[PDB]
Formats: sequence, structure tokens, C-alpha cells
Amino acid sequence: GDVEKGKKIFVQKCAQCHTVEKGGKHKTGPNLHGLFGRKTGQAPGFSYTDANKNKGITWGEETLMEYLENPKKYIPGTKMIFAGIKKKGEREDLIAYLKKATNE
Ligand code: HEC
Repeated sequence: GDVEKGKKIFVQKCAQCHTVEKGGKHKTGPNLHGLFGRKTGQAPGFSYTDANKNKGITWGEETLMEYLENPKKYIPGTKMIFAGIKKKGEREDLIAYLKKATNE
């Protein structure tokens, strides 16, 4: 994906509930720094639902592509409010941005 396009999607659709920078605060949702290669429910100090703590997948490009299409279908019982991104390319652009931003 295209990182600049991703950054725009992040600002518009995610930044209202999430930070990405190292040591960024938890907001409504967890700070996402270090997500890639991590199991569900491991942002330090955030209080997750049982649903997301116990989903038991590792985050990465493929699992984010599925989750972001429809979060509640992927993690029934999640408290994240987000319908989903239908378009494959927009999911790829957002994921490429996150892969950069959450590891910088
Ligand atoms: C925009 C498309 C995004 C992206 C990329 C993510 N979200 Fe959220 N998020 C919110 C809350 C309250 C949670 C906790 C859920 C729970 O405990 O049930 C989440 C969780 C996530 C994750 C999982 C993180 C993990 O460590 O397992 C991921 C990858 C994630 N989000 C990405 C809250 C919100 C919002 C509040 C209205 C909105 C909007 C979004 N999230 C949007 C996004």
C-alpha cells in the first residue's frame, strides 16, 4: 500500500480513538505502537474486553486485512466502534502506514 494514503485514512478513521507513536497515550482505544507481531490484547496498560484479550491471533498484515474489513465479525464482543473498510486497496494503504508508524 501507499503510506501517505494510509496516513490520511488513519487520521480520518482511527486517530479519534488511537495513537500510534511510541509512548502515546491510550485514548478510547489502545495505543497501537508495537502491534505488529503481537498477540491480541497486549498494549501495556490498556483494559481490553475479554473478547479481544482472548481472540488469540497474532497481528500482522493478513489478520489486520481481515479485522479491518469488519471488526465485530472478527472479534465478536469487541468494544471498538468501527463498521469496517470495504475496499481492499484502502485497507492495504492503511496497513502499510501502520506498519511504519507503529514501529518508528
Ligand atoms: C481505524 C480503521 C482503526 C484502526 C486501525 C483500529 N481501530 Fe480500534 N479500538 C478501539 C477500542 C475501544 C479498542 C479495544 C477493543 C476491545 O478491548 O474490545 C480497539 C482495538 C483495536 C485493535 C486491537 C488492538 C490489540 O492490542 O489487540 C486494533 C488493531 C485497532 N483497534 C485498530 C476503539 C476504536 C475507535 C473508537 C470509536 C475507532 C474509531 C477505532 N478504534 C478505529 C480503529
